[PDB]
Amino acid sequence: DNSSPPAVPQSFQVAHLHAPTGSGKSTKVPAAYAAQGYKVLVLNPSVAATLGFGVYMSKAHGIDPNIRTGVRAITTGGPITYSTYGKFLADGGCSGGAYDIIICDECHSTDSTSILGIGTVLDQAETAGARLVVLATATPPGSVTVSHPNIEEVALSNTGEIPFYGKAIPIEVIRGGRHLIFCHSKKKCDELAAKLSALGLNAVAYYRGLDVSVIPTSGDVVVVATDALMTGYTGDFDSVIDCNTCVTQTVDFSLDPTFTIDTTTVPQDAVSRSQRRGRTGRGRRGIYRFVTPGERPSGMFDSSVLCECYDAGCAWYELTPAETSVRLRAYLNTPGLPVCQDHLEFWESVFTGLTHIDAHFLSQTKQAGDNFPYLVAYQATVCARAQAPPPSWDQMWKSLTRLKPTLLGPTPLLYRLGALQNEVTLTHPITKYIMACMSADLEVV
Ligand SMILES: Cn1cc(CC(=O)O)c2ccccc21
Ligand SMILES: [Cl-]
Ligand code: NA
Repeated sequence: DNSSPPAVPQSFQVAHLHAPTGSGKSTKVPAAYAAQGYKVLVLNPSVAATLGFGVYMSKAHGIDPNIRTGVRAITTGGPITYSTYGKFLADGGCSGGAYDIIICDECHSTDSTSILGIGTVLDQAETAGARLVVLATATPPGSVTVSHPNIEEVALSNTGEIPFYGKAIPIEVIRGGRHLIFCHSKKKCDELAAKLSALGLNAVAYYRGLDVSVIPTSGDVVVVATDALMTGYTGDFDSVIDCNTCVTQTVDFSLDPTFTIDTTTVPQDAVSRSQRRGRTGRGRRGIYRFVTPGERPSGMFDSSVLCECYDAGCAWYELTPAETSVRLRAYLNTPGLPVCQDHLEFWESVFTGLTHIDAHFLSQTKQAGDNFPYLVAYQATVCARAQAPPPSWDQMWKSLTRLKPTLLGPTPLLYRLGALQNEVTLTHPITKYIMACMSADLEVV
């Protein structure tokens, strides 16, 4: 069992800590390490969680930790430091020998910043003079949704008036009471909520960019929502009905001309299933209805996230693709972490050829906070240098707006990051370069 905090070893060691959120793993455990005289770094994917550790440690233990985020760093000179993974990377990683112990919290996290952060720690900690790296999570990879004592789970059949993701919902099952239906998209939420209204039911849609008050506090209601609800709203429900699908970023080696990165419908994993289910069964018995028995277990992520790491290396952290590969290699080689196809050589080769980006476009896409700032600005750079329009006039291609009256002809398409709305040419040298990266890799070709 990995349920107890590791003892500090005499020389270097990587260990796992599996413990629930709030249980002490991010707070009590580093406090106890510091009471022993060690300097402790705690990394977390969230700015909010990171600040919150500081508030807990101060008020509960009279410990004022250092707190480091992209906005600002607060330094007390104390032995414990909380940082986001992003700020840690921006600070140069293990500029040791600063810390004796590094706790990678929520180490199941599969956002690109966490992955690159954790790989950085694993590649650098020992050389930086650390004695211990703790990979801590409340949700170890390979986790599956487990039975809940207060929630009755009932599969959907094909019997029912309301068509729902290949199955049916009987109306009797949502007439009277308060029910929550998860749909994968805002459009499905609008379609279903309209349909239910027409059937005489009290239904209302909820998603990103609507007020929480549009959900009534009392009364029979059927709420039709996306995962936006969970951040979100607080009340619980008589039942949850889950479409068991979600929208996520995926790469497709679509060869038109190269690859496509976009949001795609995919099977839901154990974490999503557990979270959606958990909106019923609070304080009384709940009901969970599902389209499909799950799941993907947790802890698998898409090759597009590896791409995103190389992107971030080049955009934010002044890392060459070769440097990024070293860090990601340490991550992939460490057992017990999230897993993904080994596309390191491929993605490295691609970014290696993306030379002479325009600095001003890159600062614009960075400041704008859109995904893949490096690839978006590189496409924009290619567009401007060819006096050609962007793939579309989506907000993505914002930096080219001032130049719009002088951009014309087909887009020299490098790859696809969203919908295509202009004529394309595939003659650009970089396009050819990226196609060759694909052909030169047996895992991708
Ligand atoms: C991409 N990215 C995320 C973070 C996390 C944070 O906001 O602390 C970050 C920090 C500094 C530089 C870049 C960063
Ligand atoms: Cl904790
Ligand atoms: Na109504």
